[PDB]
Amino acid sequence: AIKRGADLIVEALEEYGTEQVVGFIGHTSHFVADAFSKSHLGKRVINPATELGGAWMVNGYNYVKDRSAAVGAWHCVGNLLLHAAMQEARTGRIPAVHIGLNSDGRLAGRSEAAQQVPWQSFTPIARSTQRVERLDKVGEAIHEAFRVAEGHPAGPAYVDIPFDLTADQIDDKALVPRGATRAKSVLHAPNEDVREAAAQLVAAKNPVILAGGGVARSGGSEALLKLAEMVGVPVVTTSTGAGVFPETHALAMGSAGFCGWKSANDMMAAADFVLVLGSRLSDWGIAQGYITKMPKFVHVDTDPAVLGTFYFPLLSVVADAKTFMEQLIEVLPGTSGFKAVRYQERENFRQATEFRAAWDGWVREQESGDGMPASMFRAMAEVRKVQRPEDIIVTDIGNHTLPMFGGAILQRPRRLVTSMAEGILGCGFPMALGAQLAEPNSRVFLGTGDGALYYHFNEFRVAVEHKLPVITMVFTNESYGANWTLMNHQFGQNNWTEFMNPDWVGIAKAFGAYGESVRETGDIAGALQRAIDSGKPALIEIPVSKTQGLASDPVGGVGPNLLLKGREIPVDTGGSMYPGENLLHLK
Amino acid sequence: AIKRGADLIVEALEEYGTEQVVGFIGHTSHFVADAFSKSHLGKRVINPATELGGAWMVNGYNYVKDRSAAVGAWHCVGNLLLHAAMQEARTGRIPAVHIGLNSDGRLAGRSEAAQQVPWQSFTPIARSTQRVERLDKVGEAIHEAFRVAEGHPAGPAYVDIPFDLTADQIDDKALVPRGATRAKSVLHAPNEDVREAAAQLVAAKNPVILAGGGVARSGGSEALLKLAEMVGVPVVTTSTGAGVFPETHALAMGSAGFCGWKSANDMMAAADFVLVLGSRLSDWGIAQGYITKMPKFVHVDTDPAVLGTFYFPLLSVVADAKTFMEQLIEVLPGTSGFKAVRYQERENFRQATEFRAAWDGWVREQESGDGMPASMFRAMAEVRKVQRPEDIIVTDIGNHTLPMFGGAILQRPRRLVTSMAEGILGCGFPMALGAQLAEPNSRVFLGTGDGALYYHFNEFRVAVEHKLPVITMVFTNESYGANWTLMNHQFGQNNWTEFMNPDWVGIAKAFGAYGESVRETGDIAGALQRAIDSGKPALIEIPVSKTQGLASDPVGGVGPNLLLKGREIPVDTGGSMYPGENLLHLK
Amino acid sequence: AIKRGADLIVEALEEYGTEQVVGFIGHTSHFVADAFSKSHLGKRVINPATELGGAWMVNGYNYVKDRSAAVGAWHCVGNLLLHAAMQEARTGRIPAVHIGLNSDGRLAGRSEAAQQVPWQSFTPIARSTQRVERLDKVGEAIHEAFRVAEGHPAGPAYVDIPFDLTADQIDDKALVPRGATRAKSVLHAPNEDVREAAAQLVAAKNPVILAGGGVARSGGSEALLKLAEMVGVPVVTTSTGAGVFPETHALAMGSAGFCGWKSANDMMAAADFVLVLGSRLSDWGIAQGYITKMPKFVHVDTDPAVLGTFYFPLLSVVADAKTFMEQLIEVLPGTSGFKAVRYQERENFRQATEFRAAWDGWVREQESGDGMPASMFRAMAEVRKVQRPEDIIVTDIGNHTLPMFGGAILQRPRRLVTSMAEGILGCGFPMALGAQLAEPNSRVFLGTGDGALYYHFNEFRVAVEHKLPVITMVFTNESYGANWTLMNHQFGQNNWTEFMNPDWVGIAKAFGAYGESVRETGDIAGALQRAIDSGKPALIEIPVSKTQGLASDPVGGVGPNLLLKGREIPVDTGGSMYPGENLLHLK
Ligand SMILES: Cc1cc2nc3c(=O)[nH]c(=O)nc-3n(C[C@H](O)[C@H](O)[C@H](O)COP(=O)(O)OP(=O)(O)OC[C@H]3O[C@@H](n4cnc5c(N)ncnc54)[C@H](O)[C@@H]3O)c2cc1C
Ligand SMILES: Cc1cc2nc3c(=O)[nH]c(=O)nc-3n(C[C@H](O)[C@H](O)[C@H](O)COP(=O)(O)OP(=O)(O)OC[C@H]3O[C@@H](n4cnc5c(N)ncnc54)[C@H](O)[C@@H]3O)c2cc1C
Ligand SMILES: Cc1cc2nc3c(=O)[nH]c(=O)nc-3n(C[C@H](O)[C@H](O)[C@H](O)COP(=O)(O)OP(=O)(O)OC[C@H]3O[C@@H](n4cnc5c(N)ncnc54)[C@H](O)[C@@H]3O)c2cc1C
Ligand SMILES: Cc1ncc(C[n+]2csc(CCOP(=O)(O)OP(=O)(O)O)c2C)c(N)n1
Ligand SMILES: Cc1ncc(C[n+]2csc(CCOP(=O)(O)OP(=O)(O)O)c2C)c(N)n1
Ligand SMILES: Cc1ncc(C[n+]2csc(CCOP(=O)(O)OP(=O)(O)O)c2C)c(N)n1
Ligand SMILES: O=C1CCCCC1=O
Ligand SMILES: O=C1CCCCC1=O
Ligand SMILES: O=C1CCCCC1=O
Ligand SMILES: [Mg+2]
Ligand SMILES: [Mg+2]
Ligand SMILES: [Mg+2]
Repeated sequence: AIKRGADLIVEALEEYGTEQVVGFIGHTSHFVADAFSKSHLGKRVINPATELGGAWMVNGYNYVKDRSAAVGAWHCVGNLLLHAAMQEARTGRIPAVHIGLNSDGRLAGRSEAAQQVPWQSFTPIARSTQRVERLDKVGEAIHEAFRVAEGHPAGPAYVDIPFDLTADQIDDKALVPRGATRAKSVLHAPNEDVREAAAQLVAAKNPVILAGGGVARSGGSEALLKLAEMVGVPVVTTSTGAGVFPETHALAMGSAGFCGWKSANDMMAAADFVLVLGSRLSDWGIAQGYITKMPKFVHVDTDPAVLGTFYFPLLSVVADAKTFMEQLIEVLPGTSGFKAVRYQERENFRQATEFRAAWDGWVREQESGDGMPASMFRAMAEVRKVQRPEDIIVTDIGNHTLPMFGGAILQRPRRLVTSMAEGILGCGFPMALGAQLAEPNSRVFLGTGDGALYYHFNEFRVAVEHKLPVITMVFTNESYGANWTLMNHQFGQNNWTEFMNPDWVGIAKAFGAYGESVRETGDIAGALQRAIDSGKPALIEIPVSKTQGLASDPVGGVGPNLLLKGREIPVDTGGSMYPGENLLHLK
Repeated sequence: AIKRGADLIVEALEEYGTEQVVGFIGHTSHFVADAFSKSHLGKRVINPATELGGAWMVNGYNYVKDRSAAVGAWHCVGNLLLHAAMQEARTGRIPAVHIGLNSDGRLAGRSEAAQQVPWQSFTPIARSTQRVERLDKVGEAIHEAFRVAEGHPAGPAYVDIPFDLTADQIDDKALVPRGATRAKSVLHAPNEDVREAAAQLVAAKNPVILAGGGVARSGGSEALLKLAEMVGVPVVTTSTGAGVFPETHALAMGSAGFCGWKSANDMMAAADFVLVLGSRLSDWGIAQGYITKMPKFVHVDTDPAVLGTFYFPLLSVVADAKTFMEQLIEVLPGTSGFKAVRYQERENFRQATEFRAAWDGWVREQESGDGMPASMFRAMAEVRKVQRPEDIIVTDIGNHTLPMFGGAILQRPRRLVTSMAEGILGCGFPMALGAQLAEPNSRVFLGTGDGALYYHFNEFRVAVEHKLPVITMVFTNESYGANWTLMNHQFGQNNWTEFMNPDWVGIAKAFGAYGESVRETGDIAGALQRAIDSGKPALIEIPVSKTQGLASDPVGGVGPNLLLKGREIPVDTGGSMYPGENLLHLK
Repeated sequence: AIKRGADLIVEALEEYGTEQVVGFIGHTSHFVADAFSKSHLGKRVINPATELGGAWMVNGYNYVKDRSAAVGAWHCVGNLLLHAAMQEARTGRIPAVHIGLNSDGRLAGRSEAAQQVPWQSFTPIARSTQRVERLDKVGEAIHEAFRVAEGHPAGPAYVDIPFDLTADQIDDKALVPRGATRAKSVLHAPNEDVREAAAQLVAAKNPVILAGGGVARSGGSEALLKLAEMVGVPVVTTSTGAGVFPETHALAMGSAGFCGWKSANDMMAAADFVLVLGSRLSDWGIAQGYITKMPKFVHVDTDPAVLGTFYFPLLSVVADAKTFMEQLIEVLPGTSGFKAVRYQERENFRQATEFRAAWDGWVREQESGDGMPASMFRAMAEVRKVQRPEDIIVTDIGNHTLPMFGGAILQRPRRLVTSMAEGILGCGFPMALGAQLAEPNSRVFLGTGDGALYYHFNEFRVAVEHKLPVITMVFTNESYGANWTLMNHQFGQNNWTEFMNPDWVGIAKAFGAYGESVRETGDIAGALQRAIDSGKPALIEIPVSKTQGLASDPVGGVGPNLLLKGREIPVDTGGSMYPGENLLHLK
């Protein structure tokens, strides 16, 4: 049957499981928009204020879904705004398919052409970059994009299609690949490796299980709870893993790292052995700038590239995290040295509970006071009083990241959202809107700095039109507070850190969102109640200090090395000159 | 003297004539910001709301200056936002040096590293992309960047410097190249070429001189006025050339092209010969999607790559525009057939004045009218009543582009600003702020769509803090009106075009800008005067139609081919299968 | 008319002035080879032993022609051999169009595909890299390739065409661009610049004119002779400029640089002013590893990118070399201080003739001597006894390069050929075959090392079949003699330098070439005469020392810095670890 390339694009997207389209209009996307209007995808298309805001929504949506359920579809030069969000998806393991409609292929390669997008700029970023030359390759290329995006490692795939192909027509027989079943990802470990890991766990004086975001992707929460209680071993997470183990449990230390919980950092410093499940041991994660000293450890991942790249394990194992834990549960009764007793009765339990109690005491101290400015730990204590197990916490990047991570106490996977891998400022608001689109009946709370909110608050258009009831706290300090604080330490003076805020309540009201400031009241509790009652996107202005959080608060970190010390470098005396030095030799 | 890398960067920027920095803080830019605070250039730093907004400011500043007088300096991941603005600077011939401070060079190449920016993503976009490996190359790299950016063709240069080199120190002897060197750009043509062009001009029955942006870069206004009057020849411009010839002159036909003046398109259709000076005959300029039929023509440019790429001239000449005109003026008295006659008495004068009169009458009709929705030609007529010769007109991309081009009547060069080469939505507001920074004796009037203003209105923080009294007219239609209109022509139905606006007056007020709506009053003249009187950046909300301008108004255009018709494409019958087709051959 | 893509390719190559094809068969080049067999150009096809050998032939042919008169046409995977020759054409300013026929476009992008050539591997090398997507772009792409290749700077252009488009057919109306267009390259300087250069030249006590390869491209020999005699100024060349000034003239100092004439290096050290015409002042040319100290200088080039990149001139001028000289000759009589005097009576004449005499005496000593091992200066003295003014001297890269440059005494341009820009071993033999194809009225003498001849002596198949009577002297030392010598200077010990030779006379005989060894006879003069008399390609085996030439002979050089001295580098003490260091902190 004769079909337009635009219709075939829509058909392929539907075949591979697309639920949500984020699209931007222009003459190159006209046929695609027309085709979507005839599909069940048409109704709920999001047309964002900008393409980078929309690309952040795709990342929030897909981070919580663990598949490319949201897709981008972009008119030519709007694809030039994608790179920042695309880079986060790469290193942050977010599946995400982007379809770029380029200008007419007849005009490609002409030196004075307009809007001929340099798709080769994505080659260093996307996990897959494809330029489609021929109409009969459109289905094929979209099939490949999903294959790469939803693999191990997950990441972004970009497909560039000159838009004349979207207008052209062809017979459709077999053109969209249909009917594939993917390989299972329940990879089992060798029995000997399971037994060696069991033997280490039972021999250790102060063991730890370290669960990263792979445990969430694997669906391993039930197995982790059973394992940790059976061996009686404290659980530490990464920031992407937080919530895979209930953080109200006596064994829960929280997340290790420089914006994490001191209980977790104390536990990692005390440990003699670690079982690492589904973590890449990253720079701004466990490695803390490659300064952290790992105890002896077993490392279990589905991606061999992460195993042994920097930290050399005692044993590296290619396996699924859930599956590995189930294998371990089966072998432990027959492991020499294993004793089946309640976790509360183990010798290692007191030290772990002490670390947690000391952390919890510090956090309670940070929640105290009723000043202006307010404490961001106090703001999070108020969120917790109105927070359900399914609800999602979002943050942006800055001093505020630390109190958001420290005040988040989670019970389910994928409830903590940000630009985890890259720390790209401005992510938080649009990622929160994407997460809300993915889970319409979950409540989404965002804690954002003022410098951060400046980026994409234009997306209040989408929030108000689509009635996305995200509750946003904007922490105001008239500064890039992390940099204010760090530069004062480093040089004795800050520069480039200060700015004027708008009347944020006035901004919210100008869009038709709920707005309220607690500057004169301190009534964070009441503001959250009123925001929730509104049924609208909401903005609550909360004044904070320039110093609280990332750049100041003692959580047991060792890195990263942000305030590096320069070295004196020798000149080159081999005889070659600098450019222009010729003039200095003239007599 | 022992100096930090950061200090050497600042010294190099000052040496090569930097006047204005647009810079964004983060730990990788800390040493550079500290260095700037100790220097003359430190007094002129804009900290923008976002890096893309700031990169658009660099483009507006440098478009009007024709050199890289503004420079960008960005913390690592913020560089990921630059690509859209950088692509405009490339094809639009805007000099622009961007300094990206990457993360620690020690951490480069590690797969789980944070904030290691893929500088190779700029290779297909910048005219020069350099990754600096060594401290003793920092001055050399910056020198090279300016040389490439300020060449023929002009464009963007990106320099990636790992930030450890900014903290490191070295003896500075000869390290920053001083005393640089620059050839004149007054390239002279051979006498043969001059004589042939003069003979063609004199022999023509209906000649035209076509003046592009190269006449502006050349400084050729005085020579062009003398040559046009001496031979008695109508003048047509490109959109970047508008204003090099006084647009109130009897011989001024205005700009050719699809958003241009119908007098210019009429004259181009009537002409038997064209002398083209400083134009690249581009897709969305004179070529109109490569549909325009050029008369026999002589083509004169400083860049040989533009000569003969698509339109084959009678004669191609490598020469400076001002210089070539001066050579022609000297040769005309001894050219066969030449006689000195007043231009008003030449046989071709009446035809040209008739074309201009017809256009002027149509413009008067488009201004004719009071009430709401307002005509954008009426808005421009009101601007002209309060416009000085050095004032600058800025537009964004959309239906509104055509009335902004058509209602701009200019008397000096470089007074008309937009994303001319690439048509990138949202350029207008930040390019206007950049232009105002560069040209503090110019009043800057921006006519922007609502869909466009949505992108970078966050930059009202810069406009208010730096007291930049740009007068912005936001034309409201609650639509991407160009696409509503094109899609209605193409399909009889629009999709992805409609959206809500905030209360734009409320937005302005929340930033401390002047705000006023004429929705109820129709009082455009009063709103302009009150906006001028305030001394502040101003936002005037003006309701308009969905359809007026680019996608509807007949100005004599022939292209581009935005609404292309699909072709039926044969399948491949070679024998090879589609992916997944194997399952269809099982029985 | 309906035409195959293959036919349209041939038509385009003929239109843009192709004279010679170097082509390699495979199924992807079948249609193109069939098309060539039906065309005028089909009569001039070389099928080389390998694609790299053939690409070197294209370089030799086009170096001497200064246009892309030879073109490559290659079956898919054979394109993978081009990169070395392509890189020489880029930095050495050799025009060269290469047409790669890729595998079926239907199969592109499949991960398990065969012979899908990564054309993106050429992007960092060619001046233009184009992948053609559509049959109706084949003529356009070829047109663009010639425009880039034959520009300023000249260089290589690569066009990748999937071979299905060569079999496909289309109506040909307007598809191959005809009537192309080309601006003159006689760029004139402004009068100010001409007058200043003349005043500097006249005021100097010890001037020099430095003439590079741009004087050859310009055709400026006649003007240079007149200018040098009129002002009475010694002439120095680059290695690509040698022969633009008659090297038997009293004012001829020869070529400066590390493999040049000591008379030229002496004169450059004595000079108070230099006028540089058509030179890029390159690393292994005049810069000598960026160590050379230039006197105050005026720098004149057609390519602004060479002016002021490293050596900062007193004055930079964009102009054609021949033209600028002609302008100078016209201005000199009215320049203050100028007087017409015979050059032999100027006060600077004696110094220059003394330099040349000292060099000539040293060369005579180096020729002094009979017996074995032979002096390579003696071999060149024997060539000169049988050398015509249009004959061509070719060399490879090694110790032997210096005596080939030093014993070549030339009277016309473009008579000295090698991999000048990149020093790529094995260039000599195939570049000599290319040069012979281009210049059938030239006798071509190649002086090659043994290590070099090893690369492409397989091309004796081409030399014999096409009756190309190149006279090759193979200098035998059973070593990479430059590296034996440099390593002995550097370490007191060589490594990886020594090897066996075949019986080279036997090799020649096995191909049907003339072969003779002088190992027993010393009879170089007789061997040259017998080789000429045969009418065949010839190989003369001449034993030589391991050490004579580049790495040993004192010619007044100061660089480059090939034998650099290491520096002690501080470690990083920031706190971060090496990969695997974790295991060292466990106790
Ligand atoms: C300002 C700032 C502060 C931060 N502070 C911290 C902090 O204090 N602590 C912290 O942890 N992070 C912090 N981060 C986040 C950090 O940068 C990383 O994003 C994070 O630590 C990576 O988590 P992960 O190692 O679990 O790997 P992820 O990035 O979540 O990747 C998942 C891993 O699991 C594997 N995997 C996937 N599926 C499976 C499966 N089925 N079975 C087995 N393996 C699987 C993958 O191959 C990969 O190795 C911070 C970031 C910012 C911007
Ligand atoms: C929505 C939209 C609508 C548009 N409508 C129109 C329209 O109607 N008409 C129109 O013209 N454009 C229009 N444009 C702009 C268009 O896309 C191009 O940006 C513009 O036409 C290019 O102008 P130009 O040819 O003068 O070259 P520029 O881009 O200005 O480049 C300068 C040229 O002059 C040469 N040059 C520089 N210095 C010298 C010198 N000293 N001497 C000689 N030569 C020199 C350069 O090498 C180059 O060729 C539109 C753009 C958009 C986005
Ligand atoms: C082992 C080895 C040893 C070598 N030894 C030496 C040595 O001793 N001395 C030496 O000189 N080189 C030597 N070379 C060669 C050297 O590396 C360079 O290839 C050479 O010096 C470059 O010559 P050039 O500066 O004349 O520029 P070219 O590479 O010849 O480039 C031509 C220049 O002229 C300009 N030009 C072109 N047309 C015109 C025109 N119409 N008008 C004006 N300008 C024009 C171009 O833009 C360019 O700047 C050696 C190479 C090797 C491999
Ligand atoms: C795109 C981008 N620009 C800049 C930065 C550097 N950066 C990281 S956190 C931060 C401060 C953010 O300020 P704000 O949102 O107000 O939070 P606070 O530090 O005040 O809590 C900055 C400037 C970045 N990571 N990404
Ligand atoms: C980044 C980007 N996204 C999208 C577009 C496509 N586009 C061009 S003009 C236009 C309409 C803009 O709407 P508005 O600013 O309201 O102007 P109007 O057409 O209503 O005058 C759009 C969507 C583009 N060129 N660049
Ligand atoms: C492809 C390549 N490989 C290696 C070299 C390094 N190289 C340059 S000169 C030289 C010696 C060549 O030996 P030969 O041809 O025998 O000349 P000789 O030095 O003995 O005169 C070598 C190995 C190079 N420049 N290019
Ligand atoms: O989508 C469009 C419509 C025409 C002008 C520009 C553009 O991007
Ligand atoms: O980009 C960042 C992130 C957190 C530390 C400070 C900074 O500038
Ligand atoms: O040219 C060919 C023919 C088929 C085998 C391989 C190849 O390259
Ligand atoms: Mg803040
Ligand atoms: Mg609009
Ligand atoms: Mg040898």
